[PDB]
Parts: sequence; C-alpha cells; structure tokens
Amino acid sequence: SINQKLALVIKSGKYTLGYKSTVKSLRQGKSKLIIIAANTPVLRKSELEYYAMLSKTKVYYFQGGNNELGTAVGKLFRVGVVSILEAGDSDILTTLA
Amino acid sequence: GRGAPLAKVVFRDPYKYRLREEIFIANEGVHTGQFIYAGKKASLNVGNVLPLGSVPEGTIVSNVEEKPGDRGALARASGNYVIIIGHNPDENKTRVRLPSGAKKVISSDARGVIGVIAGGGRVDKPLLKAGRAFHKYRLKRNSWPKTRGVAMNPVDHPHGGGNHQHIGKASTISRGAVSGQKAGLIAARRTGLLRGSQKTQ
Amino acid sequence: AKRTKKVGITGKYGVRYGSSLRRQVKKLEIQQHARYDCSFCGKKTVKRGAAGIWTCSCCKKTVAGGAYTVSTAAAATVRSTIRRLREMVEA
Amino acid sequence: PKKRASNGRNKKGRGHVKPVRCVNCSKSIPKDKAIKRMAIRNIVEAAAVRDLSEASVYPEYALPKTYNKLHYCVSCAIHARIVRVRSREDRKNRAPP
Amino acid sequence: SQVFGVARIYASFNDTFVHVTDLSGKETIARVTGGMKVKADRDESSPYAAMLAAQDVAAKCKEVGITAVHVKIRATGGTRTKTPGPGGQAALRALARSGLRIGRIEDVTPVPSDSTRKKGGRRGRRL
Amino acid sequence: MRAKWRKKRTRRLKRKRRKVRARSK
Amino acid sequence: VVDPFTRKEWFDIKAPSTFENRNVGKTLVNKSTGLKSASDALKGRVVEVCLADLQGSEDHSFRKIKLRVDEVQGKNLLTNFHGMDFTTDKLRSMVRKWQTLIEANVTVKTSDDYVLRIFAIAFTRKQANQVKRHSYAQSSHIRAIRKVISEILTKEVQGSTLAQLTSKLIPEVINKEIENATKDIFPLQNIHVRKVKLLKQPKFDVGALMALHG
RNA sequence: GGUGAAAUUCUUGGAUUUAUUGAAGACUAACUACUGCGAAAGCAUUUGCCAAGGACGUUUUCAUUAAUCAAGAACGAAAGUUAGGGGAUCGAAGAUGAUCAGAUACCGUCGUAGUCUUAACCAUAAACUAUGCCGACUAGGGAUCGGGUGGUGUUUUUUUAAUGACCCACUCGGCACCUUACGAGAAAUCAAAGUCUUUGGGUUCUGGGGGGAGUAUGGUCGCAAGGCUGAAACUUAAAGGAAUUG
Ligand SMILES: [Mg+2]
Ligand SMILES: [Mg+2]
Ligand SMILES: [Mg+2]
Ligand SMILES: [Mg+2]
Ligand SMILES: [Mg+2]
Ligand SMILES: [Mg+2]
Ligand SMILES: [Mg+2]
Ligand SMILES: [Mg+2]
Ligand SMILES: [Mg+2]
Ligand SMILES: [Mg+2]
Ligand SMILES: [Mg+2]
Ligand SMILES: [Mg+2]
Ligand SMILES: [Mg+2]
Ligand SMILES: [Mg+2]
Ligand SMILES: [Mg+2]
Ligand SMILES: [Mg+2]
Ligand SMILES: [Mg+2]
Ligand SMILES: [Mg+2]
Ligand SMILES: [Mg+2]
Ligand SMILES: [Mg+2]
Ligand SMILES: [Mg+2]
Ligand SMILES: [Mg+2]
Ligand SMILES: [Zn+2]
Ligand SMILES: [Zn+2]
Repeated sequence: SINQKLALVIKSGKYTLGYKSTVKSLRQGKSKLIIIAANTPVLRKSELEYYAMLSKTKVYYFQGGNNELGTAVGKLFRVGVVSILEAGDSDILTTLA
Repeated sequence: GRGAPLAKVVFRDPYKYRLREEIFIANEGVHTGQFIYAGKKASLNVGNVLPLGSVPEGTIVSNVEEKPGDRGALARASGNYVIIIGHNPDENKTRVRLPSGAKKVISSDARGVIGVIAGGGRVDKPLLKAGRAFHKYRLKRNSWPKTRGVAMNPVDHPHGGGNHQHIGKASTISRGAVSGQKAGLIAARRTGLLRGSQKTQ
Repeated sequence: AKRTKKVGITGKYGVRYGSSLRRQVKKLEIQQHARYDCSFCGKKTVKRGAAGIWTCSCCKKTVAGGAYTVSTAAAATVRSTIRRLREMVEA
Repeated sequence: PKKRASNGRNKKGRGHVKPVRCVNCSKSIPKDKAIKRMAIRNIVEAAAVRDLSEASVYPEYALPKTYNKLHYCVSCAIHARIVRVRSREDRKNRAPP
Repeated sequence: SQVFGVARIYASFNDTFVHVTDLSGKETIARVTGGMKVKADRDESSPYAAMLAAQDVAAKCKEVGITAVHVKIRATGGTRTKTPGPGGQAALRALARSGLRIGRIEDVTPVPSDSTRKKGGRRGRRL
Repeated sequence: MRAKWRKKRTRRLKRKRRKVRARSK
Repeated sequence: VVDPFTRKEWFDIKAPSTFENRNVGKTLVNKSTGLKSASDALKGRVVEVCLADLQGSEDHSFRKIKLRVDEVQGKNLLTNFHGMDFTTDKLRSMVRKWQTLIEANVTVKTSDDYVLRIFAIAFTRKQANQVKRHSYAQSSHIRAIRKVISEILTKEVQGSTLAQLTSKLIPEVINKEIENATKDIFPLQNIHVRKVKLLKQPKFDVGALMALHG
C-alpha cells in the first residue's frame, strides 16, 4: 500500500517532518515529493503548492489527518506535511505517485 | 434564555460599501470561519439557506419561513428541524413536516437553512433541584414557581377551597369557556395516561 | 486509590435527589465536561461552555454541537442524509 | 426411552436450524423436522381439461402446472398427511413411495 | 379474432371472487362473487355457488363487450395457505363452459421472501 | 403439579417471605 | 337504472415497433366531457400481455411484457415499454432441487436516459456422464459468475436506448453471451434475464416517442 | 370477514375486489439437503472493507514449549430490566364475541408491553448427543464434504493443446449413514456405551434410597426479576430404569 511505500522510505531514505523544514527543502529544491495531510488548512496547502511548483516538486495529497500521517512516518507525534529528501529503497518517486 | 446558540454571520452590502451582519441560529456543525451561501442557486450544504423549492425531498432544514420572507418561523428551538416530504411544481408548494408532527404545506420560495439546530438533548438532563429551574426561568420570564389553583381559596381560582384539596368538577374546560373559567385541561379531546404508540399515522 | 464505588463526579450531590436522577446526570455531565478531538487541527482540545458551543483551546475554532456532547446522533445522520442528497444533484 | 436416532428428524453437526411455520395450523417447527411435500397439480383438473381446450384459442397451448412447498407440524402431519404410523422396525424405512 | 379481457379469479377459502376487467386493469366490469348467489355463510366458497357466480359473471361479459378473456387465478397468499380454494376449479370451468374463450392463464398468488410473522403464534391454532 | 408451575409456586412464596421479612429489618 | 356501459367509450391499444403485431386489444374509459374529460384523465395505464401472443410462436410462451400507454390520437392509444416479468409456472419449474440457483442484478442507464434494473437467473446442470446426484457449485463459482453476468449485463444496457434493448432481449442475445463467459467456470443450464423493471424515465419528448410508429 | 358452525367487526365512507403509485419497519421464501462453518450460543440477498480460522500441502522453522484443569475470566437462544430511537408484523396483559353446568382458557375480534436497533445490564434453557477432554488399540461396507497425488480417462475444439466441469483409483481430515458383533450392557441399544473380577494410559467434574428441597439460613452478584454457593429436623418402603405380557 501507499503507507507500506512510505514505510520503505522511512527505513532507508532521507526526509524531514514539519512545515518549516519542508520549506527549507522546497526553496533549495532538495525535496522530490511532499505529502500533505487531509486536515491541513487550505492556506498552508495552497502555500506549499506554490512553493512546490516553483520548486517543480510533486505533491501527494495524503488522504488522512495529520494524526495518521504521524503514524505513517512511524512517529508518536503528529505531522502535517512530509518532505522526501532522498527516496531510499522505495519506488514512491516513480509509481502511481 | 435561549436553548440553541446563535450564529453571527456577516455579509457584504450589495448596494453600499459596508458590512452588514445578521443573526442566525447556529445549525449543528457550523463553525467560526465557515462560508454560508444564501440563495435560489446555492449548494445543498449544512449551514446554507435555500428556498424550499430548491432542495430535494428528505432535506432537513431549520428556521424555515411560513410565508416567504418572514425571516424564519418554524423549527427554531434547540434540536428541532423540518423535513420536506414532497413538492407540487405547479403552484410551487413544498409539503413539510414540523417538529410537532403537523404536515404544513408552504410556498417553495420559503427559505430554510440546511441542517438541524445546535444544542440538542438539552432536555435530557434532570434540572435536579429547584435552583436550576430558578436560574432557568430567571432569564426567561416570571412563570416560576406555580402555586396550584387547588391550594388557594376560591376567590383566587376555580379550583380553590373545600375542606379537602380537590378539583370539585371536571377539569376539562370547553373552548367556548370565558376568561376566568379556562383553567385545567382546555378543550381536551381526551385525557388520561397516553398508553400505546404515539406517532401520527 | 479508588475514591468512590459508583457516584464518580456525581458525588457532589451526595445523598440528595435520588439515585436514578443522579445516575442520568452523571452520564451527561461526564459527556459535557470532556475534552474532544478537534476536526480542524487534529488535537483533543475541544471543550464546552454554554451548552451548544464547542471551541478548541488552540486553533481557536468554535463549533456548534449538541447540548452536552459535540456531535449528536441526530445531526450525525442528518450530515450523511444531506451528503447523500447533495450527491444526487451532481451525478 | 429414546425412540429415534434422529430424535425427531435430521440434525447432526448443526446446532440450531431455523423454524418454519406450518402451512396448516401455523405451529412453528424447525425446518429439518418440518415434513415437506411438493404440490404439483395442473390449474385445470380431472374433467375441466377437455372443456378447457374446447372453447379456447391456441391449439392445446401449454397446460402448465402450479408448484409450491408444504410444511407440516408433526401433529398436523399426523392428523392428515403422510405419517400414518409404523411398526418398531418399519419406522427406519426412509424409502419414499 | 376476439376481444380480450382479464378474469382474475381470487378463489380462497370461505369465498370465491371473479371479475372481468379491461386488459389494462384500470377499468372493470361485472364482478359478482360466490357470497352473492347463496345465503348460508359456509357455502360462500363451495363449487355449487361458484358455478352460479360464474354463470352471472360471464353473462354481462358478453352482454357488454367481451368475446374472450385471459385468467389470473389467485389464492389468499401473503402469509396464508397459498393453495387454491375449492371454488376455483369450478369457476374457471363454469365460465369456459359458458362459451367464452380461454387464453394463457397463469397464477398470480402473492408469494413473499418470507416475512411478517404468520398469525396464530408459535404453538399454532390448536383445537 | 407441573414442575415449572411448582417452580413458579415457590418463586412467589420466596418473594413474599422476602417481603414479609423486610418489614422487620 | 344507469348501466354506465351506455356511457363508457371504447379504445383500441396499439403496440410499439419491435414486435410482430401492434394490435393489442380494447378498453373502456368514459365520454370526453369538458372538465375532467377522458384524455388526460387516465391514458397512463399498463397492459400485461404475453409476448408469445405479441410474437406468435411459443418458444416465447413465458416472459410477460408490460406496455405503458403514453399518448393518444383519434381512437388510437400507442404504447411503449414498461418492463418484463416471467410467468410463475416457468420459474417454479426451473427451480428444481438437487442443484444450485444463481441470481444477479444491476441498475443501469441508457442513451435515451432510461434507468432500470435488469435481473438474471441461472441453475447448475450435470455433466452428461455425472455420477453424483446433485452437482453443486463452489460459492466462488457463484461469485465469479455473478460478477461476470453483472459485467455482461452492464455492456448491453446503456447500449443505446431501451428501444434497442427491447430488440436485444427478445432473441436471447444476452443469454448465450452469458453461456459463453460462464462455461469456463461451471456448466450452468437455464440462463435467462427473467425480469427487468423500469423506475425512472426522462421528459416526454413527443418526438422520439413517434420514432417507432407509422 | 372469520369459523366445525356462528357471533363481536367492515360496508354511500363505495366496503371485500381491481388498477397506477408511494411510504414505514421486518424478514431473507423457493434453491435447503441425514449438506457447510463456529468454543458454544449460533450462522442463508448483493457488494466493498476489516481482521480471524480449520483441513490439506510441505526434504521450511523452533525443539518438549505439552495433556487436563480448583480459583479467575471471555462469550452466552429466548424472555426480562435501564436510557434513546423504532414501533410494518405478530402479539404475555387487558377488553371483547362465542362455546361450557361453569370457561378467568382452547376458537374469533381489538390491542398495551414486547417483537427491531444503539448504549448499558441480566447469565438462565430438554443451553441435548440427556453421553468430559488428550492418547492408543480393536471391523466390514458403500455415499458425500475439503485438500492433495496418480491418467497414451470422458466432455468443452481452435488446430493439437492449456484450462474448466465430469469419471475412475488412492490418501489425509470432515458431517453422517449401512451391516455385523468378536465385544459390552438391566435392557433399550452402543465401533463405543468396546479393548473391566484376566478389574491400572493421563486428567477434570458430579452422584450415594425416596420425599423434605434447590426449601431454610449465611455469604456474594444483580436496578429489579433473580443467579451462584446451599443445609437440617421430620417423614417414608419404596421411588425409579429397561423390557414382557395383558
Ligand atoms: Mg416568581
Ligand atoms: Mg406547584
Ligand atoms: Mg402545576
Ligand atoms: Mg389554603
Ligand atoms: Mg369562583
Ligand atoms: Mg367551574
Ligand atoms: Mg376546591
Ligand atoms: Mg388532592
Ligand atoms: Mg415414550
Ligand atoms: Mg432438531
Ligand atoms: Mg440448541
Ligand atoms: Mg387436535
Ligand atoms: Mg416499616
Ligand atoms: Mg433469498
Ligand atoms: Mg408494536
Ligand atoms: Mg384474557
Ligand atoms: Mg365470556
Ligand atoms: Mg385472565
Ligand atoms: Mg443449568
Ligand atoms: Mg436435543
Ligand atoms: Mg469403519
Ligand atoms: Mg445382539
Ligand atoms: Zn483545533
Ligand atoms: Zn400443523
């Protein structure tokens, strides 16, 4: 599944969590794909979607709240957005995404 | 003094450069910052206000107008609503069912707001003690507490007097009764513990 | 240490008003003082004040709900039966 | 003592079967114990067959029958239909005829 | 050839019904039943009465429009005996023997996907 | 008498003696 | 002393195009008096007639057809399609013990935006050497056949306007296409559609109604 | 209308019947079987989803981790209880019509609670196979269920296959049935109820003449109804089981 894919990234790849550090990555073009939680407010969503297209970065709308995304990355806290810095053994960068 | 919370909803004035604010009753689920749409052509989403003609049957709306424009008559108390049960496009009536169970038929231009009214279940909690009822009616009107007419002397009430405390005659008073007679069960078409299923046919 | 065997929050009324009334209150009273999950910001910071009104500690959103609980079963199904009807007017 | 290995009828390895209602007296009775007959009979009968094809369009046309299941509570089954009674060993005979 | 109608014989116990109607069903004609040609309240379904009911029934059929009629027999059904009553075989017989033609009869007994618990209760009508 | 009606007999009989005894607690 | 038969009218029912005969039968209404006349009062009935009386031969002896009446003009009330049922005797004789029954259905639209729900029924047959007495399926058989029949039933409908679907069902084009996709799963004797009911139709469109008349 | 037959009841309100159409709640007919699955209660429309499971397969892994179980605990038909919703149907109650010497009933009418669902309780059924679990051995037969192996088997033809369904032989594990009885039993019968005076594989539970009595009492659980634990005095020569003749 998509989570099983995100699980692969987490255990073999480079990434960051949180809104401030995903813009650090988006400005430097380091991000290959950002994942956006369902309940993330639209203003932030539209803001990332602008940064992302200026970075020419793909954007996956996670069909789930920020609580679930935190579980998805395997953390006990919640995350609103993820940034894939390097895709590890996973294929998320070139798949249905 | 009201059951249901109110919703302050501000609009632009289409004719003057100014903000004009209305006072709606909060339909359950509406929130601060929500966008409310109000009009004939308007999406069928909780919180919006639509003419009864423009919603399918089964729609559940509150604060509905009796005649179009009276700015809200039916289904206002916390927890109530009306359901549309059909349409007659020629004459553009819309048959609805009111919280009482009554099934009135009103104009399809009449306006209602999608959803039910916030604050439901308020009447499931025991007041538990006099003071709760005191502070209740304190902010409504001087209707509480209620001395029984059967505890007063006859000057005071039809039920007053007697060496024992009793009504003395049938407490069912006719519609044609006159002021000062009507006390008890006015125009009662029946009486006694309602056993068996209610729910109008 | 367990302080009371069944009254819980309802122990403030003590012996008064009759066990059954106290029982009914304890339910809704537990319903109404509790912290709820916020739809918008994903934290459990929704609390009540003024029955009907439910606002979130941070993110400062205020939702109209049921008198002693955020979502009431009625408004819940009404949500879905409106969701159903709405979809009949696009597809 | 016990007078039937089936104990009344046909349930081994099941636990609980659902009751059917008797077509004669409406007595509920489990379906496995619910003595059953198919009612195959024409719409027409002994003598009405000739008068039928006599004043009728459609040369002989089909003559189709009516079908339905019948379910009897043992009592009613014993009162009229296929029951009567058998000797000690004749009982075990499950041959229909 | 002929001008068609529908027979629709409801022949349950304790009474038998016949009545021809237009092939659309909406407009009907010439009913009379088995409790109309005898007065004993127990013979309301017996064939001797269903005959005399079919006699007067086919009369007005030719006396107004019909030269032929399809038949749709029916028992009580629903949750009831589901089997045809006594005065069904005689009624169809005593109207095909009236001169009218018979075409493509079926059975429209109501048969459910069982529900609506049968009356008489679990121990059944016991007498 | 039928077993279960005798079972019901002593059920009431117990309930009443339970009742009479509590008039004394 | 009235005898409303001295007062009733009479009307002859005409059938749609894709059959053998269009002459159906006769009816009775009333005099077309002003203020509740005979025209827009009823006219909106159905007539259940066996299509073997509508097609002649008896290879269609079962399969009732409902004809709803839409319009009228000069003692002539044309009718259109309203549904198809099965004769009770046929079904009650298809359902025999010692075999598996399989039913399936799906709701679907058409180009002419008619909505309906077609049905399907099929039974398992024995192989023509088979020893065992029952020959049941395997409940994954039954699931696959349902999904396939459902897959097949959706392609035929929305294939242009129940009118052409009327043409499709009569010669059992669907039944043998079922038999095609089925035979790779289980033998399955007796496949038919057996039933279809209409529930919604678009606006009248007096034009397209007369597109099957003349 | 309803019945053995009747009556209470419904009928200018067009009753019953018919026709088109709609609403609500319930149930899943026929297919349904000495057929399937679950620890038992139990479980039968479609489809999507969610975790679960036995049997088989196995030249995979661990290597005694197990058998059975006071206490303790999970589930537990129906009815019943609390709070919502639901309340079509059938319908403890109650009211009636009849029958009867009577008829608080059986039959007929009306119909409250109930029946359905959510949240909580209750923990009982002839909850039955009236028959503990794990292991071994002891006997013949043909059916069927699931898995698997064998095929110069049949049928589907396309061009021969591949498949799918079917046939035949085998082998595990199912639900059962048939015949025997070496054997067992008081018998009815029983491949276990057999391999017991030639009396010992492991282990759990209960019973000790009939009433009294599942009563009294205490404890404990339960909102209630009631559940679990549970005596004695006294009384009594029988009660009981299976079979045989009447
Ligand atoms: Mg005052
Ligand atoms: Mg007072
Ligand atoms: Mg007062
Ligand atoms: Mg005084
Ligand atoms: Mg006075
Ligand atoms: Mg007075
Ligand atoms: Mg007085
Ligand atoms: Mg008083
Ligand atoms: Mg006996
Ligand atoms: Mg049984
Ligand atoms: Mg059982
Ligand atoms: Mg009897
Ligand atoms: Mg006292
Ligand atoms: Mg079914
Ligand atoms: Mg009810
Ligand atoms: Mg009574
Ligand atoms: Mg009496
Ligand atoms: Mg009584
Ligand atoms: Mg017990
Ligand atoms: Mg049993
Ligand atoms: Mg053997
Ligand atoms: Mg022997
Ligand atoms: Zn928040
Ligand atoms: Zn019976």
